Amino acid sequence: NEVVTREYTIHIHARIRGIGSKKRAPRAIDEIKKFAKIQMKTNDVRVDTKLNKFIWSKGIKNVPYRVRVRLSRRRNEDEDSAQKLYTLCTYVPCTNFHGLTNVNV
RNA sequence: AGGCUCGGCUGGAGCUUCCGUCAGUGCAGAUCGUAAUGGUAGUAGCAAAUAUUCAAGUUCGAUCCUUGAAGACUGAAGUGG
Repeated sequence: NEVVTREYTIHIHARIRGIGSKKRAPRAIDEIKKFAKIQMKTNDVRVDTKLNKFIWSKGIKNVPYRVRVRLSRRRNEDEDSAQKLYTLCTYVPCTNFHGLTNVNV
């Protein structure tokens, strides 16, 4: 119940509406982290470098409108950490977003 | 009245009455000299030169140090040698 994996679609276009040109990709990263916090209920969120690469794939201002991510809540191997769980976000290549919904994995 | 005496506390080595006489002898000011300190005030402000992000390392501690990946800039009359 605590170690789980789900596939989500994030409407980055809606999330970063109105953000300045030189902050759109850095803001999209933060919005992905916020989405992971809200949906997976973990304060510790890590973004995979390939997801970062995709978000930055078209420069700093022309962020992709949608992204298909896989949020995986897992146990924090470090027993010294304040919290026992953390969520890792990974990039799921996707070309057609029509009809896709939140999916358990 | 100028000022003075005593009490209490601090301090640790000098001070004092009266008689003459002497003076570098009394401060609120001089945009006074010098030293220190306020309100202003946690205020004005820290806005030129396009721009940073992700993961990790080290550390008590990382936006800023180091490694890798990405994205940009100088653009050879350069932000190079």
